[PDB]
Formats: sequence, structure tokens, C-alpha cells
Amino acid sequence: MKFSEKWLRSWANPQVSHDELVARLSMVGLEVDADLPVAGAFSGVVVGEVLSTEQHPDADKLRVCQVSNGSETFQVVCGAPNVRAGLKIPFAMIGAELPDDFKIKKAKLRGVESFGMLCSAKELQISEENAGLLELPADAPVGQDVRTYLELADYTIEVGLTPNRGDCLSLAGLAREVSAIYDVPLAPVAVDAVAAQHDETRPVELAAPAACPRYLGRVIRNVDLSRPTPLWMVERLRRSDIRSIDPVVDVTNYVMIELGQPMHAFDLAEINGGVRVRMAEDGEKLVLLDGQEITLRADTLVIADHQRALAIAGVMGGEHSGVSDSTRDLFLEAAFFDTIALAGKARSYGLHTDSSHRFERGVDSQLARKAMERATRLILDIVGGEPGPIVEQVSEAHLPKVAPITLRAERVTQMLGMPLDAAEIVRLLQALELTVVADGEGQWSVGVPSHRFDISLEVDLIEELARLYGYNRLPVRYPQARLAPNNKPEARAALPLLRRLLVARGYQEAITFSFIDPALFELFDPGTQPLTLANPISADMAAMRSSLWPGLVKALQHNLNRQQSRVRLFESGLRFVGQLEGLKQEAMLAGAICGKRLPEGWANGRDGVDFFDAKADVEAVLASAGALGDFSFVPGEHPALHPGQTARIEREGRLVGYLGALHPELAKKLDLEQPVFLFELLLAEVVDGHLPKFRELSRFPEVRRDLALLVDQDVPAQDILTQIRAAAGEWLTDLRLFDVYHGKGIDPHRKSLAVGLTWQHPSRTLNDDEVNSTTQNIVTSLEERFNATLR
Amino acid sequence: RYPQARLAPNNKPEARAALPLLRRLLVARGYQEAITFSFIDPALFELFDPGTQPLTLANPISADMAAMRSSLWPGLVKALQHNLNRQQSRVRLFESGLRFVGQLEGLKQEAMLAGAICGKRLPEGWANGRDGVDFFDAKADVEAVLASAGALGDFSFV
Amino acid sequence: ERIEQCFSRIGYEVAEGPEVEDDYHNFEALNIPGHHPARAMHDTFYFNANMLLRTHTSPVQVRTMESQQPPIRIVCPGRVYRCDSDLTHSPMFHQVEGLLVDEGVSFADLKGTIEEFLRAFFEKQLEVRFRPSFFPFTEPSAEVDIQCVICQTGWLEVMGCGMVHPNVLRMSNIDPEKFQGFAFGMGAERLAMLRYGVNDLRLFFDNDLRFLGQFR
Amino acid sequence: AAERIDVTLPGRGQLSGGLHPVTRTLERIEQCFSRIGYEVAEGPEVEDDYHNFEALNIPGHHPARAMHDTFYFNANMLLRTHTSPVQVRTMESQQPPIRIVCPGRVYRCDSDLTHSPMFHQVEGLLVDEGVSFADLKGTIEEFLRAFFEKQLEVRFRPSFFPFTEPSAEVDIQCQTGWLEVMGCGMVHPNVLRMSNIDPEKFQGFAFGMGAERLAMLRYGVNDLRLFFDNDLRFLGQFR
Repeated sequence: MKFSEKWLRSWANPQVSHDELVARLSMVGLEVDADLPVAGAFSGVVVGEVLSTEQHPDADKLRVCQVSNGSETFQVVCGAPNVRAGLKIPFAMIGAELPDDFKIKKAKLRGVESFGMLCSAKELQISEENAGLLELPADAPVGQDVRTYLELADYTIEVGLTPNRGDCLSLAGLAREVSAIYDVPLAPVAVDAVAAQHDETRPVELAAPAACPRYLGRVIRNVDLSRPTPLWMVERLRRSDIRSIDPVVDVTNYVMIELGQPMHAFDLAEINGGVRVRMAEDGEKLVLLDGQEITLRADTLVIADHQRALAIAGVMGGEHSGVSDSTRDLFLEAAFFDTIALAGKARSYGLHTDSSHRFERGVDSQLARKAMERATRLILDIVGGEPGPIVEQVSEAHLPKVAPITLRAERVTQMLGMPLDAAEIVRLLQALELTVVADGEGQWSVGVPSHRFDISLEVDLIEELARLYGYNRLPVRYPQARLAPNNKPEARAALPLLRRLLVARGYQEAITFSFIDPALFELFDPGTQPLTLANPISADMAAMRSSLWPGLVKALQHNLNRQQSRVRLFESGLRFVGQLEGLKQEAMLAGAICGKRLPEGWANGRDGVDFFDAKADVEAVLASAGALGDFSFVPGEHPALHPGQTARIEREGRLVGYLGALHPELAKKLDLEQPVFLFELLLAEVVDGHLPKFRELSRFPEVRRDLALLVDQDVPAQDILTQIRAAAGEWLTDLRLFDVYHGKGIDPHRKSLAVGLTWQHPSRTLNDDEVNSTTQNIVTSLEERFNATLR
Repeated sequence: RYPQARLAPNNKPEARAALPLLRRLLVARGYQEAITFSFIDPALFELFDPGTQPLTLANPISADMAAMRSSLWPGLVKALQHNLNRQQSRVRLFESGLRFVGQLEGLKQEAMLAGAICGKRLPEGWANGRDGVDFFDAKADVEAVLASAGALGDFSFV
Repeated sequence: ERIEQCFSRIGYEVAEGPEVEDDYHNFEALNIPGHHPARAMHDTFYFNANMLLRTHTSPVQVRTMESQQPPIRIVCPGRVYRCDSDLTHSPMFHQVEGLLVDEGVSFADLKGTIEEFLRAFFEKQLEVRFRPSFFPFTEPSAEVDIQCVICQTGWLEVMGCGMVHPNVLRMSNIDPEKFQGFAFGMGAERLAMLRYGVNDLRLFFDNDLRFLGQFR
Repeated sequence: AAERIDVTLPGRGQLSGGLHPVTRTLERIEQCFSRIGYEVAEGPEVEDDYHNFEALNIPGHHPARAMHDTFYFNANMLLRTHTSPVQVRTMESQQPPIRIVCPGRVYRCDSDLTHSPMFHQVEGLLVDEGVSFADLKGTIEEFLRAFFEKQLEVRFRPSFFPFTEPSAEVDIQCQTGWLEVMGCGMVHPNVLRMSNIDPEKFQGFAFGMGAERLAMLRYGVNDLRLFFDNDLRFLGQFR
């Protein structure tokens, strides 16, 4: 909602500066988005009248004018194509200071004297019109300052209204606010009734009184549509961002922007047997004034006649029914349309109008009559004609009614944190035109005015009191809390903890989009149907991720393509598994690494990262809540990972996730020339750990024995170690794998595993005989299970 | 009953390396936390702090617990050798606590973070180098701690 | 993390929920009716007629209000999805949304909370301004401004809040006659940009190491 | 042809160490309170007889002040017997409300096998305009439930402390199936009076618990001497 400050001040003048007014507005819930002056500065420019024009005797493109300023006639030479006798135009006198430091001096143009200058809107910075001189009205006052006449000492204010303040979508609504805010007298436009010059009317039928409980119609005969819209109206609309189109639309727009009542005029000739306000029939077709051919639904209210639909009620008029060049007679319309009945209807046909907006947001249900009289006067003054009587069709039972609200002083005090005086409460609410009446001690009954559609509850009243008193003026308190000590279980690896671990372990945290390209999804998750969006932003953002890997791999290559060689990233977030019926939204921790194992340094090995570097990062995360033993890495396969270097991570047979090298075929497809190691973990399976259970320390030394073991190259080292613990006895305190050999020294289908076995008895020393007896039974067990041999 | 409290949101500054944070870093960086007695043997004190008069107790529990520590190093070195003498070869320890500097008139009680390391650089494993820990391994642990609140540049090793 | 800490220190619990929500928890239960323009496909990402990608973290507050009876002190951090994206807006962003429901909660209580949170977060004794605004789920509501101390009138809109609307409580079986409440919301990326001096919102989702490495 | 296959072999490099069981316990206690508005308060380990005794309603002739129980440097300077002097320093520096938790090293002379000459304790304090014994009972009962992660039975028995009145010894279930875990009580008026806090207007409660005691119950530790020995065979059990 944009408006002229001068126009608003003519109704309610707050008696403060422009800056003060623009400040207070945003501070009360009417946020000013823009405050611009209407024109550039200048002095000495007055309304002048061209008395005569002669052809310049020594220059064909020039004219020699005799111009009066109401006090004296001056000779002024002028080259404007539109300069002619009887023209009321801006006359810049000698001495006059025009925009961008332009001083008017005496001139002798081609041997002819000139005592001033005639101006165009551009030269005065009024408009961009430089085609010719600014032709002022025929009735303009000669001698009057052009700034005074054109009311150029003004600003335009743009307010970004909240959907609950549909009442401020007019100068009437906005002026009522200023009067409330500043406790200043409100001087509204006095709208006198226009007496009927004849008795010609058109019948009106309310076939859907629930959607339209009031409709006003008036016949206006023999209108001259060739006649122009006056400057004051054009300027007032222009200052509210409304383009002048034709007198009739300009009036119905002006009335809507002045009072807040959207209005419409039909060519009387186009109305076949009076108005029928009814719901549209399913598949009813209407061509709008813009040419759009709409196919209507039964839930839409239309303004029709006895033959066809004429317009979509409260939103837009039809082509056929509207005003044309042939139009001689009008039929004005001013109505109340129910907000509920109209809600979203314009949008459902892909439409949005100043009328649709206002009716949806709420138009004062009593206003139709005042607006109809206002539009009638303006129409007669602009295009002439003879007014008929007003036809008012109204359904009292369907008219909007808001039950009186009981406001309690205790509740105002409670909510505001401070008590307000009864006189203050009353004065404030009465300014908003609310009907406050005492209802015992510290309680009132308040009635809602016809323009407010947002007030119905006690809280809405308290809101208004808060708003007008001042939000920043209100007290500050900290809420009371009956708090008891509490804490989450000790043995748990929370995500904030796991993140900090990875940071310490040399990782950079990444955040990627949850919606990825379906082709990318398919690469990491083949044959899986992604959860696809109905309205994606683009096609490459249509699939909900089932893994954080695609997004991480992408961020990794984004960096690789940006002169980065060592990329170490991690992300936490949801994966989306399955379709809506059965959809799983599971929190994942994923990581991706490539490049050298260590950063570039004098003391650091130049070796590249491998599977076992990522495995240690995973091991560290799985050990975070003292439950590393509950996890097992088992040889696996994943469509996105290298089948020779893939580990399936499990806890009690349940899947935790995967750890492996990115599949070389996938790297090829993504143009990655480097080995990349990935891991993804179900956080739900990682969080729970175990609380320390103390086991008594022995006062006796530990015994260590080393075993070099030859086994099949393909037998997993974990299976061997598991079988060792199984045979090692109850005293084994530690078992370490310190070397793996696969070379020239032994058979090429075999491997030597160097294991260190540590034992400690809790109550005595261990003898060599028993320790050697244990060692031998461990060996015998490995000879029978994996056909192991000693090196 | 549970007491009533008119509480307001609050938080400590963002750019700060608090001790709980520094501890967890060292844990992640392969350290074991130690807690040693603040009162140490005067002979031990003198070894690490020569010429310095310790703040001595009038009634110590024993003579080897008569001097207030001016450094956490004696206590850490001791815990390190306690383990070394108990079949441990790789000892990585850290402690936080007060140091006591000067006599009662002018006594400074300052919170210190100390660490002590010995043995192989890495634990015994198939994929790990059998190299022993050196000065630059400890330097990295220090560097990591000094970088904790984005102010590593403010520090200089001279 | 920092926002969560300002509240978790004074009895607030961190609340989480699904990113793929239903129109009841996301809209209906938050006093957003069927015809409301926010519900439209121009602003909300949909899967079908009922299932969507959450526009805010407030549905977690609903799930909490349905599961338990007051007191309620929760903070809802998380990824949220808006359709209408450009350069100044991302189709995915993070926000923290708070809720307090107890037997005697005032607007002064909300004002106090917000003012002390912004001072704690921005680590300054900055000036905090409250302006009347509209939200369907809160009444009365406000837009919160802070000075241009952390760099047109030297005021910056940083968060929104308001007193929980009675219908919101009523819908989630909480009696508004007995219980009162306040809610607030703030943009994670917005706050991160003010604090760290980040100009381009697109830097966050690009994950360039030359950018990321600046927050060590 | 991608025969770059490998195993279930342990990862490369260093893994995480751990924290001391006492540090885990201190951290955990602090968290139960810091979540509900309590500030962590710290002070010096070498204190004066005023903050350590006089200000805590312990008079000159009191047996606790003697050299048989307290470590001294001279007549006025000593090693703190409790973390309560931090509460004094707080009460002197500020006016209520006060919600502080005081974790720290404390020193007792009379040591043996069941007692250490150095140990840790957390001591809490709440000072406000309407604090009751019901408030204290509620706080303690909910703290022990949170800490021990069980809905255990909490018993309060009348006891004596010079700085609190009325006072209690707090028991929890598991020879009578009850275990003395902490002490508490309402702050004595003379304590407040001495630190310029009017007892007519302000009331308060204080509590204390042994860090090693709690750590032993939680983790199943038998010997108190294990904590200060720092054996890796012990420490490594709390990773």
C-alpha cells in the first residue's frame, strides 16, 4: 500500500515531521518499505497563460510567445512543438532556480528578446515527459507557484501490510490509524448522497447471499467517455502506483484507494435483464477483460445477468460486460463479498487484483453505500450523466457479526507485565473505533467495528493495547522455572562429541543439499526408486538422498577441481529410505577422504591415504562410548564401493554401515583420477556404549610369547585372532598383530601373521610350562581350523 | 519442592579454548589423563626447580609429601616411571592443575596443563612404523592445543 | 551449537523431528488454514497432497505439545526447505525455533529472553528493538532488531517471535486459560553471516576449503 | 581384473586415550547443575583460616582446625579441607541470587587406606529470597537419580555440620542396603550474616559429595589408592 503523505494528512495530521511519522509507523506494525519525495526542488516557477504565438522571423523551429503570469505579460521565445495560445503551462521567470543548479536569465534568441522560460515535466523533474511543455489544466490559477498547485511538497509512503490489516488498504484505513496512534482528530471526506435525476434501475438478485450479503447497483445514463480524468485524481492514483487508464476505471480505482471499497462499472447495454449474483456452474466459461478464457468451478461466485456470467465476483470483470468506445450508459456496482467465500479463489485461476486482495483481506461490510455515492459524484463531475436511484439488495441473516468480547484488566496486566489505567485502556480501544462498555469491576464488553476482520478474541484486544502503548516501552522480565537437576546417560557417543573427534582427527565438516540429481542417486543407489519431489526447484535437485556420499564425493571433486590435493570431509544428516508409505528418515554420519595420508611437511611421509587410514577414523568413532568390541568389520560389497576393498560394519548382526574405497568405475564416471575412501554410519547404532566396570589389577608380572603364523592369503586376520582368544585361556590380557608378510620368503598363496600374546594371572606368577602348554594348544587349534604352520 | 528460578539466556565467548575441550583433544590425540598429588618430595622439587624455595608444609603426612609443586612435571615423570617399572613401554600422559609459585607473601596459584610422553611414536601394529617418539611428536600435540581457539599465529616457539 | 548452548544452560531441551512432514504438523496445527498462500506449491516443496518438506522447525514443537503436558522448554534446530529460492535465499537452510509453555508466561518474559539471548550470542550489550508483526501461530507477534554494531537506520532484523496463539495450544490439547507460552525463530546462516562477516549465502553449500578452513 | 583386494586388518596409527575416572565424575556432576542455571566456581587450593574456617562457622577451639586434621604452612595459611571457601569468596564478591558448584582438590591430614591426604569434591550453593528444606530435598533427590541414572530410593538422616542448620546425611539403596553418598543442609544464618547476606530476607542450601566416593560406586572401584597411582592397566579401563 503506497500513498501521498499530503493526502493522508488532509484526513489525520499527526503534527510531527515526515521522518517522525515514517519512524512511528514501523514501530506500530505498519512497516514503511519506501519513503520518496514526489519531485525535484525549484523556485520561481508559476502558472502562466499563453496569450498569443507568432512564427519567429529568423528561425522556423521557434515561436515568439506573449505569456501572462496574472500580474504582467512577458515576451518568451519557445521551441516546443505544443506551444500555442490559451495554454496554461509552468512559466519559469527570470531569476528562477530550476533543478541541478539551473538559473533562468534574460535571453536574446536569434535577435528576439525572451523574459523567462516555459517548462516540460522533465526540466522541472516532475516526470520524464520532455516531448514538449507540461500542459496544465484549462482551469489552472495564473500566478500560483507550480509547487503549490501541483502539490510537489510531498512524499510517497509505501507500507508492507500484514494480512490481518486489510482495513489499511485505503487512505481511510491508514488515516484512522494515524488518528489512533497520535490521538489526533480524524477529518474524513464528507460524502453527501447524490439525488436521483431519474427512476431507471436494474433488478438485482442475491442467489448466493452467504457469499454476497450486500450488493448495490446504480444506473448512470448518457456519459461522455471522451472526457479526461482530472489531474488531481491522476496524481493521487499515480502517488499510490495506480496508472491512469480511462475515467470510469480511474474513478472506481480512486474510490477503492480512498475509501477501501473496490467498485466496478458495466456497460448498461451489456446487462440482459438485471444482475444475478450467483455461484458459477461447473464448466462455465468466461473471457476476462484481459482476454484470459477461464473455465469455472461451482465454488466460485460470479456476477451474472439473466443470460450469462459477466465477471468473477470481487476479482475481475469480463470482456463483453465492461466499458468500450460505444458505451453511453453505465451500471455501477459496490458490494460486500464474504472473505471465507473468496479466500484463495483468485489464485486458483492464476489471478490477483487490487479488488481480489481487498475482499479476501476484508472490505468494511457497511461501506458500499458511501462508496456508491462517492463514485456517482465523481463520475458526474468527470464524464457527466444522469444518476438513477440506488438499488440495495441485502441479506441481514448473512451479514458478518462479531460477538462482543469480554476484556479483563487482569489479563492485560498478566500479558504486558504491567497494569494499564482503565481510562488509558478505554481511550486507546475507542480510537480504533471499538465499543468499550464496563461489565463490572476490572472487566469490559467490547464490540468490533465493521472494517476490522482480525479482532474477535481477548488476546487480539490485548495485542492492540500493546501495539499502541509501545512494544519497546513495555517491561522486561525473565520467565520463572521450577528446575530439577538432570543429565543424559554417561555411556553415550552423541553427534557433537563425534564431530569434535573427527575435527581432532584432521577432518573438515561439510553441509550438502538433501535433494540431489536422480542420475547421481542412481550411481550410488542403483535400482532404488528415490523419494522424488512433485515441485523441485530444478531437475538436478529432485531426489531425496539415501546416502550422504553423493553430496560428499561432489564437494570433494569441487575442491579437487580447485587446486586441492588432500580433501578430508565429513557430514551428518538424514537419509531418506523408501517411498512415503514406509519412509525411513535416519540420521547418518558420513566421511570422505583422498590425497596424501599426512599434510605436506619436512617430518611427514609422502605416502597416500589408503583403506586402513579411513578404518582408524571409523575405529575411533566406534570406540567413543567404550563399545568398540560390539562392532565387527566383515568383508562386504556395495554398488558404490570397490568389491575388493569393502567392509560391512555390524553390531549384534544389525547393519551399522559401510567403509570402503569408492568404486573405480564410479570415479571414471565422475572424472576422479584419485583413490577416495568413504564411510557412512547409522548414528542410532553408534550412540549407545557401555559404562566402565572395574576389573582388579594383578600384583604379578605379565608373560608375552610371539607366534609367526603361515595361513592362506585369503583367510581374514580377524578370524585367526578370534580363534586365538578362543584357545588362549582365561589369563590372556592382550593380543596384538604387529606384522603381516606376503613376499619371497614364503609361498605366494600364503601369508605370515606375527602376533604377540600377553598373559597375566590375577593372584600369582605364570610358569613357562603352562604358558608353553597354552601356546601349543592355540597352535594345534589353528592347525586344525586354518591349516596354520609356524615360520 | 524444586526451587523457582527467573533464568536468562547466557553463554561464555565463542573464541576460547576451555580446559574440558583441551582434555578431549589430547584424548583424541592418544593421551591418558593422570591426577598426581600437589605435594611432592623436596628433593624431587629441587631437581626440576633448582634454587627455588618450595612452599613447605608445617605438618606434612610424610617427608616425601612436604613441598607444594611449582610444576606438574615431577609428578608426571614419576607416574611415567611407575608404569615403565610395571612392564609399560609406551607412556603418554597429561595432567591439569595448580602450580604454587613463591612464599605465602606473594604466592601465585596458576592453573597448568602438562604432558609427558615416551616409547614408540605409534602403538604396536601391522601398519605402524616402529620409530620411537621424538621432540616433534610432542610439538604437534602442543601445536594442536595452541590452535584450539583459532590463535596459533599468536604463539612462537623460540 | 552456540544458540543451543544459550538455552540448554537454563533448562531448555534440544528437540528434533523429521524433515519430511505432513500438512497437519507443518501447517494446520500451527494455525495455517487450507487457503493460506504459504501452503501453495510456489513456497512449499511437496511429495503428494499431505506429505511435504518442512518450511520451518515449528512442527517439532507440535509433536512435543502432543506428546507431553507443560512445562515445555525446547529448542528446535534443523534443516528447513523453502521453494522460492534466488541469490539472497537458499532452497535449504537451517533455523533454531524455541518454545516455552508454563503457567504464568508474559510478553515481558519473552522480551527478556530474546534480549538476553542476542546479547549472549553476539557477546555485546547491544540495543534490542521489538516491532509489531504478524504470524498465524503467535499473537501478539514481533520482528526483532539489533544495532549495526556487528556491521537504513542502523537496525537489523535478526529474529521473529511472539506469544503462542490460544488456538495453537487448544489444538494440541493445552488449556490456554491455565497455560501461556512464547515462541521464537532465527536463521542459522543469517546469524553466521553477521557474526563471521560472510557476504554470499552460497558459500555455505559450496564447501570450498578456502572458505571452510577460515572457521578452524 | 581389480585384484587390489585386502582384509579386516586393524586401522593405521594412533587411537584415543582417555580421561581419569574422577574427571568423568566431576564433569558429570557439574552437568546435572550447569543445565539448570548453576555456574562452575573455582578458587585457590592454599587458603586462609578465615575463608576455610571462621567464615564457615568453625570457631578457634574446633577440633577440625587442629594440625591432626588440617595441613598448615603457618598460623593463618593452610591447604583447604573443603571447597566451601570458594562459596565464601562468591558470597563476599556478589549479592543473591547465587547458584554455584565448586569442584576441586581438597586436603585432609588424617589419611590411611580408606582415606587419601588429597581428594576431590563438588560443593554446591543456592542463595535466594524463598529457599526451603523441601527445595533442598527435591534438588538432592533429583541429582542422585540423574547421576546414578536410576529412580533409586533417597533417604535423609539428621546430622551436624557447623556451616549448615538443619543438616542431613543422604543415603541411596544397594549392610542395611543403604549407602551414605552426600551431605547437605540449609545455610546457617551466621554464615550468611558474616558474608553480608541478610538471613531475614535470604535463605540458602548447600551440599557436598566426594568425587572418588561417587566414582567408586559408579565404576566398581575397590581401592581408593588406584586413583593417584595412575597405572595404565587401571586408567585404560575408563576409555
